Amino acid sequence: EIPKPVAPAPDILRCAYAELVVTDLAKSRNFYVDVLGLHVSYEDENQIYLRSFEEFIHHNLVLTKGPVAALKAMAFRVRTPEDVDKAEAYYQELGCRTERRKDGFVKGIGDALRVEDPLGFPYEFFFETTHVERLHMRYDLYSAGELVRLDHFNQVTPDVPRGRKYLEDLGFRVTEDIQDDEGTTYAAWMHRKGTVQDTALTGGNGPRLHHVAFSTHEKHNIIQICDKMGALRISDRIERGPGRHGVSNAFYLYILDPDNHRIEIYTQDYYTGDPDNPTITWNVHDNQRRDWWGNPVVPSWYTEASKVLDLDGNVQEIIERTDDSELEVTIGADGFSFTRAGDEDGSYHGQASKGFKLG
Amino acid sequence: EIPKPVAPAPDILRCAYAELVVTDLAKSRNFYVDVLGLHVSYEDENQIYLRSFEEFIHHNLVLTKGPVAALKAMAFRVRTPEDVDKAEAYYQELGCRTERRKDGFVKGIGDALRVEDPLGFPYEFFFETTHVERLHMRYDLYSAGELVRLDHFNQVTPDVPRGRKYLEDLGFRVTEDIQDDEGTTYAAWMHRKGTVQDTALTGGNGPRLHHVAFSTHEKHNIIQICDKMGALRISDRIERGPGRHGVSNAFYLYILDPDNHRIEIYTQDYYTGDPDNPTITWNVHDNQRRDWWGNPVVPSWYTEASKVLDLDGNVQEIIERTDDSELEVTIGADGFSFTRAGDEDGSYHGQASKGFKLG
Amino acid sequence: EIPKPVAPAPDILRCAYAELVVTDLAKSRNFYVDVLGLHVSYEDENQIYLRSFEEFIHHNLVLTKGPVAALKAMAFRVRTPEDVDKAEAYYQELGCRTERRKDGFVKGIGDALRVEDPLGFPYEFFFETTHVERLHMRYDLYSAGELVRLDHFNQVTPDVPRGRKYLEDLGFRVTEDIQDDEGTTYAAWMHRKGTVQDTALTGGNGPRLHHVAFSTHEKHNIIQICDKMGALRISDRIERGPGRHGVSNAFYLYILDPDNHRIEIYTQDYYTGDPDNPTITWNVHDNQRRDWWGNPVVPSWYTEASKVLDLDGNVQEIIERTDDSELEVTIGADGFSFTRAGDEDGSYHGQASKGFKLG
Amino acid sequence: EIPKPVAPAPDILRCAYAELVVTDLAKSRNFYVDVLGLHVSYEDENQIYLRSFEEFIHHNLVLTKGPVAALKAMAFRVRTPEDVDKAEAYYQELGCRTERRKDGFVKGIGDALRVEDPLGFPYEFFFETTHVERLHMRYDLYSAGELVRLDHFNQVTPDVPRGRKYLEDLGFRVTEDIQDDEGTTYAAWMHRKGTVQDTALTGGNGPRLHHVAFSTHEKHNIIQICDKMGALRISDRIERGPGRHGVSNAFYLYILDPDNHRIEIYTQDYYTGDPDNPTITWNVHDNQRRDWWGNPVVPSWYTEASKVLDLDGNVQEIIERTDDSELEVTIGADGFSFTRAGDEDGSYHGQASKGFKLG
Ligand SMILES: [Ca+2]
Ligand SMILES: [Cl-]
Ligand SMILES: [Cl-]
Ligand SMILES: [Cl-]
Ligand SMILES: [Cl-]
Ligand SMILES: [Fe+2]
Ligand SMILES: [Fe+2]
Ligand SMILES: [Fe+2]
Ligand SMILES: [Fe+2]
Repeated sequence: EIPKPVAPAPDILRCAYAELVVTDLAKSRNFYVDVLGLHVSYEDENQIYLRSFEEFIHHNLVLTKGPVAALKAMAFRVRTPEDVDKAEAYYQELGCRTERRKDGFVKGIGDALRVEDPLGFPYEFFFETTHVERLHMRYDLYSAGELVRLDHFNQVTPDVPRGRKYLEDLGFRVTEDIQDDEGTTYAAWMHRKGTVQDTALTGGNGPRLHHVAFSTHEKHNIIQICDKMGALRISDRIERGPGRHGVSNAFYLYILDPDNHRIEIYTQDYYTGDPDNPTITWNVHDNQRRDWWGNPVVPSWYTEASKVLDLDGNVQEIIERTDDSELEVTIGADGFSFTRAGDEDGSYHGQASKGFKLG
Repeated sequence: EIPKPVAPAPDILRCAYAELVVTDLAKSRNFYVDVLGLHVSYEDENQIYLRSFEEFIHHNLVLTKGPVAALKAMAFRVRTPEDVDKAEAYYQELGCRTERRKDGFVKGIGDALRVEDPLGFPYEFFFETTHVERLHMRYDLYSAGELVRLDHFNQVTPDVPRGRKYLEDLGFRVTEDIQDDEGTTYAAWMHRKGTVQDTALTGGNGPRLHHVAFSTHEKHNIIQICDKMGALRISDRIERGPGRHGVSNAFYLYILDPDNHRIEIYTQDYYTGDPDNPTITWNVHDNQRRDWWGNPVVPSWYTEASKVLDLDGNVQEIIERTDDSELEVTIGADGFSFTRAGDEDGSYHGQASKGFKLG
Repeated sequence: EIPKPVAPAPDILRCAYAELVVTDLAKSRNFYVDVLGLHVSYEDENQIYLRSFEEFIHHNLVLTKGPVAALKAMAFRVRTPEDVDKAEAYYQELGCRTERRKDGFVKGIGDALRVEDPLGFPYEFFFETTHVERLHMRYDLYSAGELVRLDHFNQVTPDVPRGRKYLEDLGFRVTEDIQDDEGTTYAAWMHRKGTVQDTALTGGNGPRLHHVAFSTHEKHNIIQICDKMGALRISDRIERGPGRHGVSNAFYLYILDPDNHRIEIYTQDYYTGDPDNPTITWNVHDNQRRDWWGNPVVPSWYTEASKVLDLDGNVQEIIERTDDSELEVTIGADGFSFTRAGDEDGSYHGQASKGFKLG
Repeated sequence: EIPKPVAPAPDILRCAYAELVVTDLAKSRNFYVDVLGLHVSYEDENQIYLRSFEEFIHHNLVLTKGPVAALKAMAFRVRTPEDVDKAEAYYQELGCRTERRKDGFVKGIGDALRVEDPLGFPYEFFFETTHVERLHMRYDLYSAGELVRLDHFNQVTPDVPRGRKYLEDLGFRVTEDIQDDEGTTYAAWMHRKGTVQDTALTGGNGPRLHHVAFSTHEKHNIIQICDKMGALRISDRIERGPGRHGVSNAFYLYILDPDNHRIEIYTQDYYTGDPDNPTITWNVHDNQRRDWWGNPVVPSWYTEASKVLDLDGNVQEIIERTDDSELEVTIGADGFSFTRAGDEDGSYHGQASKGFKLG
């Protein structure tokens, strides 16, 4: 268990950006700029800094050339400069490795703290950032698939309750989760900014980064991303979807960048800012929990995720999940799922929905 | 080969309605009226007559109670009264059984001809029909999932080229087809009204009715049907989709009625009314041909379809397809599909796309 | 009265393209290509040939540099080469000037007939056209405002019944019209291809070209055009809309090109292809007939329209309308409109709706 | 000036509900339930309690039968029970009349404080509320025009800077405003929940309630409300729109209920939750500030608004604005607006845009 520090948690506003290590910067640029239409805040031969349509901070995504594709940092903005000091004292009390840079780790960020957190993830906390032109009314630039906000991160970790408790002490509030009747937790979603999630935990071998999620305005914008990928003959890089989520109620799509980093496109979840916001727990065997329409969850969604780096830039050792596997209990040979709880009609045993088994 | 008659083909306007035999009229009403929102033109203890939002003829769908669920008639409207006589002479020349009723077979249709066509399907030709209130601006009635038009039928038949030639002689023009490089045709689409299809042929054991398709205005209307089916906890009745088709370029969904009759929801195909409209041939191994995003085609889509009746009300005998199976050559154990022609990367050998095998 | 020829009418398929004379080819290119996203089939120093997303014929719009901005030709495609001969015989019997060129008047059109028609309009009829890449699945090119089809023309002419009879003899079928209770006709809509219109007549001084209309897939595509024009700070070139039409039921927008040629953007009218398609007549004083939401029709919509050329390239003389003016009887100082017939509440006397008078 | 209390401000979460007095409860029910599709949380012969699709608190709107149509209370939810005490001490220090009811003023609200605030408005502050079924995934109940959240209030007050400072002291942060070069403020928008606004100030005679605003998911949902009002032949109750706002960037519509209370329908503004969220100031003469497409602002929008009640149920005296009138300076006889600053082309002098003058 991870103890609650005496020191106050930093006041976290929201997820703000991710730094991803990529192996071929030009191929990654093609994906994020030419395919997905993100906006360049800065670039050179080593890095590309990208932002969404409605953003005013310097960036939502930094692509950094390196030898091994991995998550380098997932960054949260905090409310005040003093909250960076609070973050440092908090993670020091947790016994975590920290590194403080008064002029930032990446361009367009000022005083910043990076930590190897108790779950092995590289978190950054910062307040100071260079403001840029907010493009929210630049409809002369608007793409049919425009990505308008950074919405959330999702992390793979082996013990979800342990991670959940730690994030709760850090001020995140749980909105939704997936459990079974004999007390296993498979996933949890948690927020600071008044949407369903700023980060989320997926049970599995970790630390690994499951995905980074961007929003669109409308569902048709997500459809267009799929259509464009078909036209570019890269439909093999559409991993899963499009769909409606059960958990979060958002319309969604998962796609894979050139290094296999997973990107979710997302829209139209609900407001969670009231302190008594009702939590929702789904049963793991409910075949509408992940895709509301009952479409099968592609197996790579459960098995594949990105490496994460420590503060020296080396890959973090993976620790194996010992709790039950969501894949195995739902779509594996001994798994099952239901459409209506207790009804054999519309249930699936030893395979996925819609007539498929695992390949 | 089916010969071209000397007698002139009737001038067919469009698909107009289907008559489906259903086993439980109330259960069927719940699906088509309460779930899908079709508009009742007439009903009694034996039949329900339904129409789409923009229709002015009496109905697009007749549900008739009977002992064995089946297609009873797929009806095409012809341009003039005299075209019903032309239809009769044409099919008599073809050696087909015909039945003429001056006051119709169903309510709201006048003089009508039903035939057992050379592929064993029950076709109706009529001109006369009772006009009803066209609901096209009745936005006080408009559903978030509103079905606005009848679009097409799709027929399963064992020998696609044989059927195609017959339909071309009858005046349908082929818009798209699926073939391989070994001379096999797997499917064809053909039209009279200015859209991709009024009917279509899917290779398989037949005669069977694959589906009846209705249009929506927009893609979000199809999304809503999925969402509603999730809320009603009948997502098991979503067979396949939603998706973007390769062939037709339409956004689509396939759902199953209480008797397992398959309904497609469809929008935003293209204009085909010019007589030299370019005919598009897709390769059967192209994994973007059916779902442009590369999502796998559910196996029941290839195997399951509705019985059809002869003019005596008895089920037509099924003739087995001897040409290659689209399922087998694409997603079966010796199948193959590609994302990019000539690229091993993004190809699938002996399984479906997105990580699945046949259940 | 324009007499009905003995000679048969050519079988007209659809509206196909317009040739507009523009004064500054680069400024016009910026509007049609950069702002509106139409696709270039061919260009040089004198002409730009443009097509919509789903078109396979060579072009839908030819911009020709010249001294006076005007319609040079409105072109309809006919069913067969022999229909060009029929068109020549038909217009010769009407006593109209004709000009036939076996190799066309513009690039990408073959054997073509241009005529000075009985209403003074430069019509072209052609069958032969160079096929080009149909861009209907080129979602890598798809704009958030994508124009997908050419839909119709709209002509200003002083005597609507006279023009209507002539177009009916030519094979166009009236779908909707606007009249009053004193026997005046203000406008009529008429089709060949099975949508509400291929051309339309607006009562007014003429011959003048009121607009050319292009379709989008969805309503949000029309909204985007507005949004983009706001971002480009050219909202002054949004003339009227966006709205829902009463007549046609289509979602719409009117914008102005650099020479003040009016372009409509249009979507989601209804099917008219049955020969007994019900006609709809609106009263001119019904304030939902042009904008279903009751928004006022901007006065320039009634007063402004483009010059048209004769076959020698000179502007056609304008003949004044003597029938009552739709502007005057609805929104002028002695005008009237209603929301509900017979109800003083929601009616407008001597002013437009929503609190406005004419500027 | 309204001095800042030494007592701490209550921690306000968001706008939560309005209580409107209506004169004919059944007619009001028709509008809000049958036309707009709001969901009933409770009703009797005197009151109707309504909520939006995604709400979990008891209601977002209370309709109360009474003799004079008016705003009875605009309610904000506070973070904790203790914040109701804080509100009481805060307004007592300001010298305002307050009333505390430990069991609430309306059903489904617990301990609540109502105040006659320094601008004459009846504010309520509460924490405790009865949770109800959150309908966010009840797609079986979803309307084509579904209202999904309560978004904001908008208040008419004569001195915008005076009101702005008072609301800033209360914790609201300004996101956008409208000013001129002479230093007049015409309007300001301010938030607690991390959208553009929870309440807003429009310069004018007050206190009056300008509107209550509900969100939709998508722009097409707003279009449907218009279309439905057309079909119900109540387009005269569409006051203004639909449009895109400049200020807020939201897609919008204004409609009028049976007592002329104005309701805005709204979607797709941007995130404001960072503490240094950039504040946007628009010039009053910018014709894209209110409608981004330059459509004219209906004069009733500037002149008409609802009465508000004091705590005895009597109408508050209305104080006239002495600062310049936005109507007069933009669309009145001595007003002007521009499309591009400094360009006479696309400017309007002594009249509105798009060819209209004041009726
Ligand atoms: Ca082969
Ligand atoms: Cl999921
Ligand atoms: Cl398909
Ligand atoms: Cl109009
Ligand atoms: Cl506004
Ligand atoms: Fe996610
Ligand atoms: Fe189909
Ligand atoms: Fe038009
Ligand atoms: Fe507002």
